[PDB]
Amino acid sequence: RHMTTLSPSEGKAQIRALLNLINTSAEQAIAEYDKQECDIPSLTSGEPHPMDDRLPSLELKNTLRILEGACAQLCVTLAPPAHTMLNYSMDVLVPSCISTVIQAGVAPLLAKHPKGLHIDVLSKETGIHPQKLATILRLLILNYCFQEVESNVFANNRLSLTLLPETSVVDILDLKTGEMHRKATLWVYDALVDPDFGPTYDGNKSPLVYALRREGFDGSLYDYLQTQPGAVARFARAMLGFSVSRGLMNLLNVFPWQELAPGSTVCDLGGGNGNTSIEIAKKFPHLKVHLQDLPDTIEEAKVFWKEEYPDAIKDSRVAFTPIDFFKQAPVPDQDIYYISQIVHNWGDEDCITLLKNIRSAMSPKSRLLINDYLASHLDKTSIANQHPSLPRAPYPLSPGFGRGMARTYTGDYTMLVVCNSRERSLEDFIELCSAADLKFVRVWDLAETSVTEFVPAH
Amino acid sequence: PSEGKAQIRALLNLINTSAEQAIAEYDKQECDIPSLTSGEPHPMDDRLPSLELKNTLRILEGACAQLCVTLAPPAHTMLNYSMDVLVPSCISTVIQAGVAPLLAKHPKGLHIDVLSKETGIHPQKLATILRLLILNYCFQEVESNVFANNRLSLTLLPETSVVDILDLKTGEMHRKATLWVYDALVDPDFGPTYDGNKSPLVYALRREGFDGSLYDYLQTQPGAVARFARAMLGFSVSRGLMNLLNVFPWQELAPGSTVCDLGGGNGNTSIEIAKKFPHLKVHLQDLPDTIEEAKVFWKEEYPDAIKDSRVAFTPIDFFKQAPVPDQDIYYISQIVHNWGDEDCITLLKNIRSAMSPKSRLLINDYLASHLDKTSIANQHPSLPRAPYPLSPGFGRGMARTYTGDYTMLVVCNSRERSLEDFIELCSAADLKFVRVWDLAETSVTEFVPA
Ligand SMILES: NCCC[C@H](N)C(=O)O
Ligand code: NA
Ligand code: NA
Repeated sequence: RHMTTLSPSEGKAQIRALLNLINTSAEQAIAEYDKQECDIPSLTSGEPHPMDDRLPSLELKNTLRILEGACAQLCVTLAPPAHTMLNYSMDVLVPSCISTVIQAGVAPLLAKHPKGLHIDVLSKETGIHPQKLATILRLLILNYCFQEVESNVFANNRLSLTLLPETSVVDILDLKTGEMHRKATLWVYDALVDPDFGPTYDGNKSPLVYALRREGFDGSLYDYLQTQPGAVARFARAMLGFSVSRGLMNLLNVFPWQELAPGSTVCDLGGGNGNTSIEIAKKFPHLKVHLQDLPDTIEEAKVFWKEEYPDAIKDSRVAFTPIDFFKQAPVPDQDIYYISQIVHNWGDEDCITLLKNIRSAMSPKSRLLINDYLASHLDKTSIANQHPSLPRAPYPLSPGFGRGMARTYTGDYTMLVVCNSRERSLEDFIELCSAADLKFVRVWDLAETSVTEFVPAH
Repeated sequence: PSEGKAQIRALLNLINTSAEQAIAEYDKQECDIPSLTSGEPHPMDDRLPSLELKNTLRILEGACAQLCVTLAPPAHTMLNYSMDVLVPSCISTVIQAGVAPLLAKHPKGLHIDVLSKETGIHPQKLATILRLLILNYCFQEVESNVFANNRLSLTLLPETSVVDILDLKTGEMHRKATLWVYDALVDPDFGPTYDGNKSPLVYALRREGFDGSLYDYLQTQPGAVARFARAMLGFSVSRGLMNLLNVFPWQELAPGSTVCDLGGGNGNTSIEIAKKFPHLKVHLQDLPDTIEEAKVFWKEEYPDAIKDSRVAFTPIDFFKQAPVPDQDIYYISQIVHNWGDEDCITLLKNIRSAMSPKSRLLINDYLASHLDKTSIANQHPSLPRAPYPLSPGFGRGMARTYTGDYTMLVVCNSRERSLEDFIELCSAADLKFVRVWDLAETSVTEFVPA
C-alpha cells in the first residue's frame, strides 16, 4: 500500500526497511531449501523434512538471524508495550508444557499411532486428566508443536518429533525445560542479594545451588547429578545435543582446515571425548589431532575413538595426552590449540592462567582458536565500533541482530543461574589474551558461537 | 510454483499488509511510529488499543511466528522455546530490584556500578540480566555499561496499570505454579479433579507445609491480597477489555435499556458503559460489602449516574439467588472461567429464571477453541477467521487465549472453555446461542432465553 510513504518519517522508513529485511531473508531461506533440492518444510506433515537432521548451512543460519531479528523488532515496535510485556511474562508456560509432555511420553506414544490418538486414550496412557492434557497440548500446538487432526485427536508434527527419545536434541530440550533448570530460576533475586551467594562467581554459589541448599540439599551441580540415577549420562548427551542443535559443526566449514599444510597438528585442549577433533580428523585426513584432557576423560576418549574412528589410531593421526590445563602447559609447537566452551566456565584469573599455559607452549607457527559466544554490549557505540571481522546486523536491526542473536544472551543468563559463570564480549577476550601475551587476529563467525583467533604476540 | 513457496509468499503478504494497517492505526490518531529507544511514553502507550490494531497484531504476530518456524530447523525453534523461562525470570528480578524506578529518577541513564551499589547485585550479573531484557527491547544500553529506561521498561514503574500483573505473572508464586506440573497431574489426589486446593501451585506449596486454596495462601502473605486485586484490574486494563464498549452495539439498544452487571465488583466496567452511553441504566449486583464499596466508587467517579437514577445496587449471592428480573442485558465477565460445570449451570439457570423474552446474556471470557482444521473451518460465522495461510487459527497471534487456559490450570485449577463448552452449559440452562462478539482478546458470547 502507501502507509509507509503517505506521511513520511524516519520511523516509517525503518518499518519499511524491516519489511524489506523480512522479505529478502525469507527469499534467501527459500533459496537454501532450493539449493538442497528440498521443498519448503510443512508444519502439518507427520514425518521429518530431509533437512531436519542435517547441519544447517551457514547461509541459512545468517538468514534466520536477520529474519527473526526483523520480525521481532517489527512486532515489538507496532504493538503496545503492555501487550508485548504481558506476552513476555507468560513465556515460562511453553517450556513448562514441553517438560510435561516429555515426562508424559506424549510424542513416542503418538509415534506408535501416527494418524493420531483421541485425548481419552492419551489420558488413559499418561494418567493425566484429559482436559488438563488438552490444555497443555493446545498451547504447544498453537506454537506449531504437535497438531490437532480432529477435535480432541492429537498427532505429532515435525517439531514434536524432536521430542522422540532417539533424536539428538531431546536430551537438551529435556534438560533446559526440566525441573533442575526450573529450580535454577526459582529464587534468582534472593541468591543475587544473599550476602554469601551474591558477591562472587564461585561455582558452588549459583542460584541453582542456592535453591538446592534452601530445599535441604548439600552438594554442587556435579554432586546433584551424581545422586540422580542416570543423570550424568543424560547431561552428557544433552551437551552433545546442544552442540548438534546449534550447528556448531559449521566450524568444519568456516575455518580453513583445508588450507593447513599436510601434517598440521590440532591440539583439542579440554575436548572431552574429542567429539570435535574426531569430526576434524574424519573430514580432513591430512591433519593430526591431539586430544588433551583429564586422565579419566582421556581413557574414555580412547574408548570413544576406538568406537567411532579407529582408522585415526591405526594411522597414528590421533594422539592422547592427559593434562590439567590449569597446572601444566599443553604439548608444545602445535599448529592449532583449540578450546571450545571452556573459557565461559571459569573466572578471569583461571582463564589468564590457562591462556599463559597455552602461550608458553606455542611456537611462531602456533595459533589459538577460542570457540565461544561473544556477548557484546548493546549500545550503539559498541556495536558500531566492533571489529570489522564480526558479523554486523543490517539496517535497521538493533541492538545488533536483536532477537536474532538471542542464544548469546539466553546462554549467558543460563551460565549465570546454572553454573555461576558468564559469557564474555570480544573486548573481554582480547584483554585476557593480551594479559597472556596473545595478539588478536580475527573472528571466524559460525552464526551461533564465534571462533576467535589469536597468535603469540612476541 | 510449489504450494510451500506460495504459502511463504502469502505469509509475507500478510506481514506487509498487517504492518501497513498498523501504521494506519497510528496515523488515525496523528501519531508517529513508536520508538524503542525513546525515554518517554508514546501518546498511545496508556490508551485503549483500537480493535483494528489488535486485529492486525493478531495477524502480524501469527504470520511472523509461522514464517520463522516454517523456515527454521525444528531443533532451532524448539531450543529457543526451551529457553523462554529466562526473560520472565529477568523481568521478575529487575522488578524486585527496582531497576526501572531507579532509572526513572535518573532519566539520562546510570552506570552499572551505581545500579549495583543501589540494588546489592553484582554488576556483571545485573548486566547479564539487563542485556537479555534489552535484546528483547526492554530497557536499553545508552553507552557501554550505562543503562536507561525505554518504553517497554516504563511498564515496570510502580504507577502503571500493568506493573502489578507483570510482577504477579513473573513472580515467585507463579514460578512455584510451574515447578512440578507433571507430578501434580499424575498424583492420584491432585490429578483427577479441578478442586481449588488441588492446583499445581498448591502441589508445590505443600513442600512448604501449606495446604489450602490460593485465597488462603494469599492471606498468609503480607499485602498479597491487595496486590492480587490490583493485578487482576491491571490484567483487564492491559488487555484492552474495555473494547467491549466499542464491539457490542450498545448504541443500538433503545434508550432506557437496562444492563445488569452481575458479579461486577465495584462496577468498573458498567461505570464506563454508563458514561459512554447515557441512554442506558445500570444495575450492579455483587456481595453486600462489595456493593457498599461500589456505592462509594460510583459516588466518587460518576455521581451524575446516581443523581439521574441511572445506577442501582442490589446485593446478591448469584449461586443462591436469581438476579433482578426483566433486564435487557445481563453481563458476566471472567466469572465462568473460575468455576466448574455444575456451579456454572446453577448460575446460568439463576440468570435464565430472571430473564424476560427480550433479555440477552453476555458472557465475557476467552474461547479456548479446538485447533483442528475441521472445527476451525466450520466455526460460527461471527467468529474472526484467520486469513490464509495462518494455522491453527491465528497461531501465536492468539496466544493469550491458550496461555490464559494453562495459567488458569496451574495457578487456579480452573479452565477456559471452548465455544462448544459454553453453548452446552447455556443449553443446559435453557439458553440459546446467538453469536460471538470478538474483542480481539476475550470474546463476548450472546445468549437468549430459548
Ligand atoms: N464439533 C467440534 C467443536 C469444536 C469447536 N470449534 C469448538 O472449539 O467449540
Ligand atoms: Na519434573
Ligand atoms: Na523505530
